Amino acid sequence: FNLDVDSPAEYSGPEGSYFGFAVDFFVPSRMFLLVGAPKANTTQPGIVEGGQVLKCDWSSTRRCQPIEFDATGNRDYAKDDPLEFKSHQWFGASVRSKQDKILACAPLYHWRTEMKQEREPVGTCFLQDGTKTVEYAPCRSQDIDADGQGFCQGGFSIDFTKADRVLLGGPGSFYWQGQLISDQVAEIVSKYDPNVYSIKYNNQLATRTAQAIFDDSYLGYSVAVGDFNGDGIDDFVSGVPRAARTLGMVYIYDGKNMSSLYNFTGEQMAAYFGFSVAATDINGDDYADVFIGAPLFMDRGSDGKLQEVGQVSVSLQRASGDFQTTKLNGFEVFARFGSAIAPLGDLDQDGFNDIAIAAPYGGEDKKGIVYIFNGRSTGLNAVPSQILEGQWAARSCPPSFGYSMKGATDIDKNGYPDLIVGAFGVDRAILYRARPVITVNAGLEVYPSILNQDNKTCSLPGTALKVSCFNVRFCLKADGKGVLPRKLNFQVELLLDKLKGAIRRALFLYSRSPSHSKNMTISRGGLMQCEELIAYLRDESEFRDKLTPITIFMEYRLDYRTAADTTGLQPILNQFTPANISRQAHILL
Amino acid sequence: GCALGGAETCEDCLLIGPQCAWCATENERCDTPANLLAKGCQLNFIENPVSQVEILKNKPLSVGRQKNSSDIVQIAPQSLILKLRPGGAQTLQVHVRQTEDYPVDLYYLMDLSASMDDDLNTIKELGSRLSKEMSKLTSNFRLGFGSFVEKPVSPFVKTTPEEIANPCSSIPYFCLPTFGFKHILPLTNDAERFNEIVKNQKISANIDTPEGGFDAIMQAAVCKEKIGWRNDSLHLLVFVSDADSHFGMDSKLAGIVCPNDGLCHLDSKNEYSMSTVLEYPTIGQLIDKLVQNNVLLIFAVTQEQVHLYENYAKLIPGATVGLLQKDSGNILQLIISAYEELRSEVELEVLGDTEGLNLSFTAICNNGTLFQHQKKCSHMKVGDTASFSVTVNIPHCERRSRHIIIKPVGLGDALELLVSPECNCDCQKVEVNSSKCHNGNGSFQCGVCACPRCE
Amino acid sequence: HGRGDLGRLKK
Ligand SMILES: *[C@@H]1O[C@H](CO)[C@@H](O[C@@H]2O[C@H](CO)[C@@H](O[C@@H]3O[C@H](CO[C@H]4O[C@H](CO)[C@@H](O)[C@H](O[C@H]5O[C@H](CO)[C@@H](O)[C@H](O)[C@@H]5O)[C@@H]4O)[C@@H](O)[C@H](O[C@H]4O[C@H](CO)[C@@H](O)[C@H](O)[C@@H]4O)[C@@H]3O)[C@H](O)[C@H]2NC(C)=O)[C@H](O)[C@H]1NC(C)=O
Ligand SMILES: *[C@@H]1O[C@H](CO)[C@@H](O[C@@H]2O[C@H](CO)[C@@H](O[C@@H]3O[C@H](CO)[C@@H](O)[C@H](O)[C@@H]3O)[C@H](O)[C@H]2NC(C)=O)[C@H](O)[C@H]1NC(C)=O
Ligand SMILES: *[C@@H]1O[C@H](CO)[C@@H](O[C@@H]2O[C@H](CO)[C@@H](O)[C@H](O)[C@H]2NC(C)=O)[C@H](O)[C@H]1NC(C)=O
Ligand SMILES: *[C@@H]1O[C@H](CO)[C@@H](O[C@@H]2O[C@H](CO)[C@@H](O)[C@H](O)[C@H]2NC(C)=O)[C@H](O)[C@H]1NC(C)=O
Ligand SMILES: *[C@@H]1O[C@H](CO)[C@@H](O)[C@H](O)[C@H]1NC(C)=O
Ligand SMILES: *[C@@H]1O[C@H](CO)[C@@H](O)[C@H](O)[C@H]1NC(C)=O
Ligand SMILES: *[C@@H]1O[C@H](CO)[C@@H](O)[C@H](O)[C@H]1NC(C)=O
Ligand SMILES: *[C@@H]1O[C@H](CO)[C@@H](O)[C@H](O)[C@H]1NC(C)=O
Ligand SMILES: *[C@@H]1O[C@H](CO)[C@@H](O)[C@H](O)[C@H]1NC(C)=O
Ligand SMILES: [Ca+2]
Ligand SMILES: [Ca+2]
Ligand SMILES: [Ca+2]
Ligand SMILES: [Ca+2]
Ligand SMILES: [Ca+2]
Ligand SMILES: [Ca+2]
Ligand SMILES: [Mg+2]
Repeated sequence: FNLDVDSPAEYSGPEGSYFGFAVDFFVPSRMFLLVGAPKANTTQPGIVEGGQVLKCDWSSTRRCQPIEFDATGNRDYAKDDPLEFKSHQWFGASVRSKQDKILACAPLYHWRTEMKQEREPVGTCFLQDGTKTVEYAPCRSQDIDADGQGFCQGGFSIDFTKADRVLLGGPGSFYWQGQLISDQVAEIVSKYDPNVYSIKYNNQLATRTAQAIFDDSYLGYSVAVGDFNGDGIDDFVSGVPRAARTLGMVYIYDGKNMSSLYNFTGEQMAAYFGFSVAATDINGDDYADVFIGAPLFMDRGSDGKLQEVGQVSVSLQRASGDFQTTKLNGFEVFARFGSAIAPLGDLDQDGFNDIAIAAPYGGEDKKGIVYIFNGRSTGLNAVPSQILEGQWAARSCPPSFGYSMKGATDIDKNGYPDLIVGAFGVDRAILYRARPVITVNAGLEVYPSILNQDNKTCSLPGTALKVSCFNVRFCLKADGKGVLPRKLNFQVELLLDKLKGAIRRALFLYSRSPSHSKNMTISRGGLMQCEELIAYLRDESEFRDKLTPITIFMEYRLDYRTAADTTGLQPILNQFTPANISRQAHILL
Repeated sequence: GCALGGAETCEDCLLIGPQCAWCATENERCDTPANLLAKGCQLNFIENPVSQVEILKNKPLSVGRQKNSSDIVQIAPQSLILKLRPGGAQTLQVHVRQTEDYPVDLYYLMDLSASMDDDLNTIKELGSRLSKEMSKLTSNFRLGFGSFVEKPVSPFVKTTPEEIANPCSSIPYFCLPTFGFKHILPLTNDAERFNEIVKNQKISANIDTPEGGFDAIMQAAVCKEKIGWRNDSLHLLVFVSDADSHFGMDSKLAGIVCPNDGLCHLDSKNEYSMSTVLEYPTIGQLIDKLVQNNVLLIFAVTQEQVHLYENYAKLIPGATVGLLQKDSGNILQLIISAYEELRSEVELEVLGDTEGLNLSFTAICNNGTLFQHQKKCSHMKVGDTASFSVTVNIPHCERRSRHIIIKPVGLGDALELLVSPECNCDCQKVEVNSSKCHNGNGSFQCGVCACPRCE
Repeated sequence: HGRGDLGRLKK
């Protein structure tokens, strides 16, 4: 709810280059945005639309700069016999970064067999650590053709573990059974040899070829990491969307020996259960939870008709090994809710991690929608706390706002994690920054709350006639986490006998008026600021309503303009918290 | 009850319940009518906007083979206005009957993958054989032809020069280069023309076993003028394949990430021109278009695919599955069986603005027995009538009316439904500054003064 | 009946 939508950062690339098909962060003491543009033309000799990954600077000016992973054209196997085909290889179709490492891949990279003259899409990746850049093509082996790893398209999906191991997905291996390949980043760079096109890594973990019944399953279509057997080692989660006769499945493998741990299964044919997966602890128990997207899921309405709205399953990992699974349905028809699922970290810093789910083809004019969901003790809050809208109309591809996104990185040192959203159909990427969250404890006391009309204590200035009076005291205290100012300026309103066109039975002593405005400067972290005030009852003869309770209403708001930071990022009040409170007083009978 | 509401406005009285009534007299005024007349209310002043139906066009169901097509009536009634009080439901009695003799359109959509070579030799004279049998069951039978293989892109297809020119160059065997979907023959009465088209077909090939049928199905359903679907006739789309199907985002492997638009993309050559541009359609997209174009989908698939396509068919209204032999020897019997199957099945479908609306169905099939939560009838002799009780309810008072269509699946005849909400009173049609409320200190409406007058 | 679209012809 605290994402800044007024002035988000808009990055753009060459038109038709699908700038924003894949996004991530880069944190080496400077900060950067990583954007994939798999259809981007490069200066590589003879290579048309090889694709590139751009490093965009967030600081000051908005400049994306291409990262040179590979400047060379097609290597030759022999004289007049090209070894590879880098044209239209979709390099930058998937980008993943960890500290000083940047991993980008080309899923549609094809290469020549070293036996005969073929053109097999084994896929290839480039890994860049600081200065050294190496190639990584684990499917480019002696196991050729569709029966082997020839059509693997390695790097279709990728991820890092917490112990610097790479997880790579290849949906085409073994007649499209798919495959997960995992290598330690140290062996990838160390065993790298530019004269060897099929490099053997000693510590490699890989799924093996299975029976023919498992063909056309697309394992490795999407990937995610997290611990699921409590041994500290990130385990491998992967969507297998065509498995179980297009019911779709999700496989979990142990991250030490590639042994099978757990399975999830779709509940509808061709819903593409497993299109996207994510793993993050959503209920603050330090047990990673599984999020599985099924964008083509059809739900029945009150009218009984099917409608394609998409579905995400939320599976909470119990200590008992099981999963407590719930399901979250999309909101718009054909919007394909659940196409992308991004863990946000603790977006609002309330102690529970949050997550974003996109419907890239929703909203007016198919401009894309992103939904923000907050975690809590009982799991994920099913109702979104913020709706992110695409602003850019379509010309041929739809905009696909939300088709890729990345969160969980505090790029502005504001104490809150921010969010990148890609929209490749309009060649754009957008950075949404999280606003600081102010928790306010407001108070309102009315004493005495039972009013004797016959008492008349407080004298009123100018008349000898005394009136029945009581005290109205309102308190204000605030604090927040991260970077927010110290001094918070509040504007507070009080209205007596609020639910009264009808006559006001209670007025403030000094103003003789039912309404009172007051500016209140409070300090974050600091003690509670109060102001007491005297109100009085009208004379008994002035009104016929004695039964109805006189409600004292207190409303407060903040100066967002003045609380802003040097970057213009204005704080926001915490949600669930009332920007007003009410207390009622009664007249004696 | 209807009391304790608030008795503020007659309009708000109707909101708390469909059984509630208001007495707009100065003679908790909101209460049930049985109570109101006895409490001391008047006959002409009790305002009850009760839910009701108004039959507009209710022609009796025609039966017994009619030569004049415009006299054919297969659903009754045909036009209705449904005035619904919010909360007060209403049950519609819909009757459906199939006519003996009725035009049938058949579009033969065949997989032309390398596994389908032996099938082709047997279908060389399917046309004359199919139209000969169908001539008995209907007087207007029309057949058309289309073929498919796969999106001609990597990785679904090998992309070396030799493999592109001949994708069976590895066997070595002669096949045509892979193509997405070709619409060869527009629906015609000439069955002999269909035969000749088959003998000229040539087999393709590709790599992966599932194929790009859904691309073809979508195009066949949507392209009405090109394919030649008659307006008031059964639209039969026979899908012949021995393989699974690609759907949706399978094309991401090929770098195709723009969703299917469900539009017609048949060029000057009647070929699908977006085969390499758009994604495979989704089941939800196919359902949407098949229903809109009233196309009944028949899955003639081999044993290994039967169970898979059965599950698909359960999501697609009007869809059925026939067990095709390895050499397609039984395609005649499958088509006839399927036709006769739809010829006895009656499914209701509810189209239009039905979102946020409560709908329930009970089916009165065969002997008279009632099926709860069902809008489908089976085992019916052609001529037998199927009656359905469609219960419609508006949950909350709406602003504008709803256009709804109830129709049998596959048949052209339909039941138009104009559902208009009634949430307002007659009394609110209000005297501003009336002399009834102390020299015009307030307005008078619904028996109550809105400034208990300002005296 | 075989592995791939060329299964029958390969056999
Ligand atoms: C989640 O869901 C997935 C998907 O189902 C599950 O993964 C599957 O698990 C099952 C059970 O472990 C696997 O079945 C096993 O398959 C292997 C295959 O071995 C292969 O490689 C051998 C060479 O190393 C090769 O010899 C094998 O060939 C044999 O099989 C073919 C079949 O036609 C036959 O023709 C040959 O002659 C060979 O006989 C094969 O290519 C197999 O080795 C396993 O054998 C076990 O089971 C038998 C049962 O009798 C037993 O005798 C053995 O001693 C051994 O215990 C077993 O059949 C399947 O392959 C997995 N599929 C995938 C895609 O990974 C996963 O388990 C689920 N997880 C959870 C937690 O539920
Ligand atoms: C008649 O009206 C007067 C005026 O409102 C009432 O006097 C009020 O008395 C209360 C209680 O002594 C005072 O409020 C507070 O008391 C609490 C303890 O409950 C104490 O902790 C507070 O910090 C504060 O002292 C209040 O100041 C006082 N009002 C004024 C204007 O001085 C009186 O009680 C009424 N009499 C009857 C019979 O109701
Ligand atoms: C793969 O690694 C896991 C984790 O290291 C192994 O899990 C152990 O399984 C044994 C019984 O098989 C238990 O007694 C241990 O407590 C488990 N350890 C942990 C950390 O969970 C698993 O056995 C390994 N499997 C293979 C085939 O190597
Ligand atoms: C005072 O704050 C309350 C919330 O504490 C406001 O209540 C809102 O009521 C509407 C009714 O349609 C809901 O849709 C909102 O969601 C409520 N707000 C919240 C934050 O939940 C109330 O309107 C406020 N009163 C005034 C006078 O501003
Ligand atoms: C890259 O250059 C080629 C040159 O033929 C052009 O056709 C293509 O459109 C260019 N790509 C982009 C994304 O502009
Ligand atoms: C409170 O201060 C703001 C500016 O800080 C001013 O605009 C406003 O009028 C002040 N409120 C009152 C009641 O004077
Ligand atoms: C009030 O009700 C009585 C019947 O009890 C009827 O005779 C009379 O005409 C009514 N008065 C008005 C003003 O309608
Ligand atoms: C069918 O009958 C109707 C009414 O009986 C008539 O108006 C119509 O002309 C007839 N059909 C044809 C083709 O003449
Ligand atoms: C066919 O029917 C549709 C809908 O019933 C109608 O809009 C269209 O005009 C008709 N066309 C012809 C040629 O009858
Ligand atoms: Ca682990
Ligand atoms: Ca958890
Ligand atoms: Ca949170
Ligand atoms: Ca931030
Ligand atoms: Ca065959
Ligand atoms: Ca295929
Ligand atoms: Mg085939």
